Amino acid sequence: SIAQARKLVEQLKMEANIDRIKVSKAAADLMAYCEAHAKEDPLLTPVPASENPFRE
Amino acid sequence: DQLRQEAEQLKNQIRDARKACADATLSQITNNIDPVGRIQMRTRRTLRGHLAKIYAMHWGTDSRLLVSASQDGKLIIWDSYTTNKVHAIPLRSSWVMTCAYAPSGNYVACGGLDNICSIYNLKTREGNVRVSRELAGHTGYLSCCRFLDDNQIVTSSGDTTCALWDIETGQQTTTFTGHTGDVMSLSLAPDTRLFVSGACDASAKLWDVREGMCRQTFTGHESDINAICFFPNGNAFATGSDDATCRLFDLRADQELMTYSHDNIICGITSVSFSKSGRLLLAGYDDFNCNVWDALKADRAGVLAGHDNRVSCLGVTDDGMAVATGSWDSFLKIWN
Amino acid sequence: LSAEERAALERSKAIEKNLKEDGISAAKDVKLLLLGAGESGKSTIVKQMKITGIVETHFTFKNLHFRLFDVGGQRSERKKWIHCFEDVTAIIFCVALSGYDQNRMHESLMLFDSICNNKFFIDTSIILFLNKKDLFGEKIKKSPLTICFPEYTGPNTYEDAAAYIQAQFESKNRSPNKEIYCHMTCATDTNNIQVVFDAVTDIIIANNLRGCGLY
Amino acid sequence: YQVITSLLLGTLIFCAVLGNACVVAAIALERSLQNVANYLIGSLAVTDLMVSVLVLPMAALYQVLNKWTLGQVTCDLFIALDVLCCTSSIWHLCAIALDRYWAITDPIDYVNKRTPRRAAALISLTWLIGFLISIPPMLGWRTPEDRSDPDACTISKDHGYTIYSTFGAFYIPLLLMLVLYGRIFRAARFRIRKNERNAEAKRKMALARERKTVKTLGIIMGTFILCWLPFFIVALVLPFCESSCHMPTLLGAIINWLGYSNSLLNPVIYAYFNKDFQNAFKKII
Ligand SMILES: C/C=C\C/C=C\C/C=C/C/C=C/CCCC(=O)O[C@H](COC(=O)CCCCCCCCCCCCC)COP(=O)(O)O[C@H]1[C@H](O)[C@@H](O)[C@H](OP(=O)(O)O)[C@@H](O)[C@H]1O
Ligand SMILES: CC(C)CCC[C@@H](C)[C@H]1CC[C@H]2[C@@H]3CC=C4C[C@@H](O)CC[C@]4(C)[C@H]3CC[C@]12C
Ligand SMILES: CC(C)CCC[C@@H](C)[C@H]1CC[C@H]2[C@@H]3CC=C4C[C@@H](O)CC[C@]4(C)[C@H]3CC[C@]12C
Ligand SMILES: O=C1CC2(CCCC2)CC(=O)N1CCCCN1CCN(c2ncccn2)CC1
Repeated sequence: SIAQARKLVEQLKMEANIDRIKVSKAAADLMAYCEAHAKEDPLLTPVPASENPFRE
Repeated sequence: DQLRQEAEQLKNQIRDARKACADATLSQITNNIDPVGRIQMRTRRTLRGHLAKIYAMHWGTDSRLLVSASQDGKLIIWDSYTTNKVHAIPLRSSWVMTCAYAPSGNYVACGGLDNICSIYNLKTREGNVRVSRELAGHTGYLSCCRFLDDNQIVTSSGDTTCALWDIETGQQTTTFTGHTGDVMSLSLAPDTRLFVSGACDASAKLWDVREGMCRQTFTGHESDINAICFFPNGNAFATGSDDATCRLFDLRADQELMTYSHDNIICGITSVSFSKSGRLLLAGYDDFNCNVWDALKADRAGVLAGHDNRVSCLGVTDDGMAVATGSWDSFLKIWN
Repeated sequence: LSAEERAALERSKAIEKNLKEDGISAAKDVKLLLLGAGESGKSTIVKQMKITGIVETHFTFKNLHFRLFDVGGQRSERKKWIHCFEDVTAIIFCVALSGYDQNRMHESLMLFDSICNNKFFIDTSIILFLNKKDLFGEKIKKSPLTICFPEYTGPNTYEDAAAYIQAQFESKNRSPNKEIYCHMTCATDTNNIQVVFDAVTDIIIANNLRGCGLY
Repeated sequence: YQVITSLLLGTLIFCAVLGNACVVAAIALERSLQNVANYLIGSLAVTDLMVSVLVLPMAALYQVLNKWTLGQVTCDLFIALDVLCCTSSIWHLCAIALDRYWAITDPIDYVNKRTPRRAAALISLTWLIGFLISIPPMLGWRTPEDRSDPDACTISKDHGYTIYSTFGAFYIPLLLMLVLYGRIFRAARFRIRKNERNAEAKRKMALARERKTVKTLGIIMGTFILCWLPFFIVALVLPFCESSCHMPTLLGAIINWLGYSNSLLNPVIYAYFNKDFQNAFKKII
């Protein structure tokens, strides 16, 4: 039981001592990837029936 | 001992640290974005031939071939373009819960209530599919399996552990411990150096394949997690639970970003997946339906109704052309 | 109509033919789910019908194929795999009568209530098997049943005490279209596989009567 | 008068063709409804659709105009097409009884021997007997003076053909069904009759199940007998006792159309009442 408790403390310590960025930057980089690749999304922008392989 | 109070201290420190990093909600930053609008998708193909409930599927790397596993002890490989059947592999045990496709297209895997992951050689010199390797060592039912490459595979089971195997020898090289309950899902990163797992302890964990240690732990849900999926960027992932809600977590910010819930939905989520650009979040539900979500808005943009029973599996092609949904009524459906 | 694409449709038609044949013979067998405590006497019954995940045993008895699944070796959350057996014909449950003293019986009673109230098993019939009838006899001769059940009152005898426990198990059922076929296991007779055959025959007639509208 | 009669008979035809067709549709669409039981119900619905589209409209014509303005050749064709489908519809009702009887009393044959080949074999014998009943009076079995009044269209009244048609179309079917559905009743009662509050709830349920078992068999047999028996007594008595047996036209028309109404009533009894068909209909609409 003491061994298990020690393991838990050690793990939590490792997970606590990491570097975290601000949610603002994280949210901006998600929005930026989403915006940047919007032209290559067939489900987002319906594809001409000529280029659609599951109909023609 | 005093270790319980030391752990409590560290828990509280972590919560305080993440609160400091929170300065603005995803919603505020993405408010200006014009809505995506209504999405109308329509069944293009319907694949028939399974005589029992379908529990899993996985697309090929060429976006044309796919594999499905069903309770009638059959592993069928389809041709979604022409609805042709390419292979039909008979399983030794009909209690199968997961299936995979190698990134090369040379192997398939399956597993289930029998605590074994079985690998099948598709393209051989005799044209007949035979079981190449059976990997044993797990104590509970096998929940998920993903091909890391043509030689390595990552599995998760109900013994609260995940493992990395070496197919050529058959012994697990690394074991990932720390989860408290059954591990139900798994998702590999695009670079295949990290992966995430969702368990019944209502927690997701990030693992390092090479080192075999837990880097980060995410806990926002209120019940067991049934599905998990990386954002295409590789810096975020989405979770689906029995709480009838989905949640998006970010690795660098190390906290939850947005929640996808509706008061009209009370059924749990079985599977989730993203689109090619990451702008759409498709989730299967127990109310016989699949709901399209706007990942940057938390607003529904369409419904893929058409299945008579519970949608158990779901997958989007590598090139993003089509989405395939399988269900308990023994029917596959490609939507596009 | 290309040569290559015709070859593909031929291979597909051959595959569809074997799938149809396998599905015909896979509906002629009776599936059963074997439940109960790890130690409740399941070993003896399994032995009678064969004279670390799911153990399967199958047998033929009077032109009827039976498929028995034992899930005793699956030590996980039951809610995460119990829906795989939604379509079993009946459930076989084993209870140790002797283990009112060693309580094992309280655990068994709790398991019985859960499986008989699952949304997936609203209409599935249960074939109860009360094992170790004789050992129970010796036990109650000395130690009274009241140690397990304070509400029990009556003469401590083999007939009275056993009938009490049977009724306590039967009470849990709160549904029509569902019957509990109890049997105190006749020692090393084939009678044990004739209580499964008679119970299975009775739950096929009742299903057919419901379809016409006569039940 | 012509208007009223043409409207009421027209409504009957429209309703019959509607109902019958919806049953065939539901079976073809849904995959839940594709067992051997519903292959004998769908065949009965098809046979009663054929009755409703071919025979019923031309029988309504003859009622209104009170004359057969289509010639003698057309008369003999539509008489032979009236005896075929009506006889096929009565033997379909005994094929559903023989399937139910085999299902109830032999539960191992139900498991490992019941195939659609059986459904198909039964459907073929119903139509075979129809032809064997319908074909004789074209090739023989015809009194010389029968084809007389060019303004009438009546079946042959030969004493021998009367016995043949009546006994092979209605009387043998009736007895067969009574035997089989009495045996089914006995089997059902035997199955039904094999914590004081809990015990009383069991007794209540038993009594209610011994009432549903009588209502059902009452509905079926009462519908069949009340629809077809009055016609076939008249069709057997009149040919023999020619004189002193004048048949009122109104009562004859009533019994004839009451016999036709069984094609309307069959889909209601056999299809619209069971739960699965209702669920499929709700799913479709
Ligand atoms: C004095 C004391 C006591 C006696 C007094 C009173 C009680 C009894 C009176 C006498 C009975 C008369 C007829 C009763 C019918 C009746 O109650 O019907 C019920 C109610 O459904 C609807 O109302 C809905 C049905 C809708 C039908 C379709 C309508 C349109 C038809 C035209 C078709 C063209 C347009 C679509 C449903 O059926 P049910 O209660 O009669 O019970 C059974 C039925 O008898 C079995 O036949 C049937 O088996 P099946 O043979 O496979 O079909 C069973 O599944 C079950 O339904
Ligand atoms: C248009 C024509 C064909 C309608 C025919 C009506 C039929 C179906 C009616 C007339 C008399 C009825 C029966 C009268 C008496 C009883 C007893 C009761 O405890 C159960 C219902 C039962 C057995 C009825 C069943 C339905 C019945 C047979
Ligand atoms: C099954 C349920 C809906 C009842 C069916 C009632 C049927 C048999 C009724 C409805 C309208 C009726 C018709 C109305 C008008 C006439 C004219 C009269 O000279 C009797 C014959 C005839 C042509 C009737 C025959 C019987 C008839 C067709
Ligand atoms: O005779 C004619 C002529 C027509 C038929 C269509 C065009 C002209 C008009 C018409 O109403 N009838 C039939 C009278 C109604 C009674 N039917 C019932 C079915 N039949 C039958 N079935 C089995 C055994 C014996 N007979 C024939 C008699």
